[PDB]
Amino acid sequence: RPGGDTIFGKIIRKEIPAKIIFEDDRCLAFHDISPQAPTHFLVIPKKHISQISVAEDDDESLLGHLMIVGKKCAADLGLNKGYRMVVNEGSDGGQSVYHVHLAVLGGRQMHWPPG
Amino acid sequence: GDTIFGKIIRKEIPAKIIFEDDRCLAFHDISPQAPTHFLVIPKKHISQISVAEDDDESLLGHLMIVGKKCAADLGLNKGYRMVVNEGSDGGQSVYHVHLAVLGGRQMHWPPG
Ligand SMILES: Nc1ncnc2c1ncn2[C@@H]1O[C@H](CO)[C@@H](O)[C@H]1O
Repeated sequence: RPGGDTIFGKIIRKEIPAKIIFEDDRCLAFHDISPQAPTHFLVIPKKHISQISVAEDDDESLLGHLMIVGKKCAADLGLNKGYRMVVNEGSDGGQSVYHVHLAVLGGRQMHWPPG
Repeated sequence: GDTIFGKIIRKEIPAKIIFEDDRCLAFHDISPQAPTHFLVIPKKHISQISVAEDDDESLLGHLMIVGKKCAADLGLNKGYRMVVNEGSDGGQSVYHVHLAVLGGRQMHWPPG
């Protein structure tokens, strides 16, 4: 509206506060309010895409940008020992907000399997 | 490159291939952690996501779109989880960038 009225769309439009790490014209990185690792943040597109399963072919650059921004933010946040990037899709993926997001978790040893 | 994923790309050792194009390969993981568990990897040898170049941005997105399409082809209509591991804390097992896609069961939180 632009960004939609999911909570993530509201965050994009500064209508709900968030702890922002990085912002550009395509995406926003901000900390997760329910962290599952010592560092846990999200990278979201400003364009509303509900879930990765409905992303268009022409969304490739944008999706890749989420990953590049995620890795840059992880470096800026000092995650020199590594981290895990996660995209949850739908019910089995554990998706809770239908605005696609890349989660980045680090600052501890991550285990296998990844859930 | 110089990892087992390079050997798989070069067809030197076998893998159950799901999809291929000029720039990536998708194949079932040898150690599956879900009823469906596959990888999408670039043919370009990027060792880890932390060293990916800005110019690789659309290639990385291509891995995700290919992962989405393969998931649908493999019947993952209830959802799935995509994972990229970086470094030792991330549990990265092979130093060749890979996007893992897992589904066919409920995935749990935290994701490791
Ligand atoms: N207002 C919010 N600010 C930051 N993260 C959020 C917010 N609401 C939900 N999340 C996080 O989004 C993730 C998936 O929707 C979860 O890890 C959850 O904690």
